Amino acid sequence: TEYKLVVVGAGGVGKSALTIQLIQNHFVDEYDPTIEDSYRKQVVIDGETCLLDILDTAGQEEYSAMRDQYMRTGEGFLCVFAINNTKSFEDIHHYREQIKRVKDSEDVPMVLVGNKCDLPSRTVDTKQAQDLARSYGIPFIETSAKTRQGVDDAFYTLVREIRKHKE
Ligand SMILES: Nc1nc2c(ncn2[C@@H]2O[C@H](COP(=O)(O)OP(=O)(O)O)[C@@H](O)[C@H]2O)c(=O)[nH]1
Ligand SMILES: [Mg+2]
Repeated sequence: TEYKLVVVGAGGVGKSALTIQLIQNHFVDEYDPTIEDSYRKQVVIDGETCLLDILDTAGQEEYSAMRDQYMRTGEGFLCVFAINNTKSFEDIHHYREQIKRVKDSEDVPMVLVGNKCDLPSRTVDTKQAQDLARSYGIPFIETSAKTRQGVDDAFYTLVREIRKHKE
């Protein structure tokens, strides 16, 4: 089965770098922040094959209805912030609200991702992010697209969350 995964978060948090590690096994140092693209990858998770369709978002669309549409078709959401950027963490509150609002749903599969854990000047404590995820009933995973810490776990965990919702 094909699953639609959507990677959301503020500009610069590492959405593209996380996605390209999973898809292409390398860490990109410069990927235009304004490009939005999708990637397909066949995988096996918990013994069951599936086709991932991963949308690496980049923010505003020509029409806001198009952003609403990809949230409606999206089955699970990787909500990414950067651990050195408090505003990107605060934005998670808005992503949670907006995705639920567009889907008109109280139960939306999501994983909270705190990326850039290899960088200095952390401003978001592990506990603060874990507590937020727990308040939503979703997993929290610390990642680094540079070292590949957590990357594969984040995406595979999101598929598990999608299946738990559908099952
Ligand atoms: N050190 C480090 N750099 C990262 C990490 N993730 C992304 N970057 C870099 O941070 C910048 C923004 O990443 P990008 O994936 O383009 O962010 P996006 O705007 O969310 O798609 C780029 O220079 C990436 O190489 C990370 O986990 N660690
Ligand atoms: Mg990007």
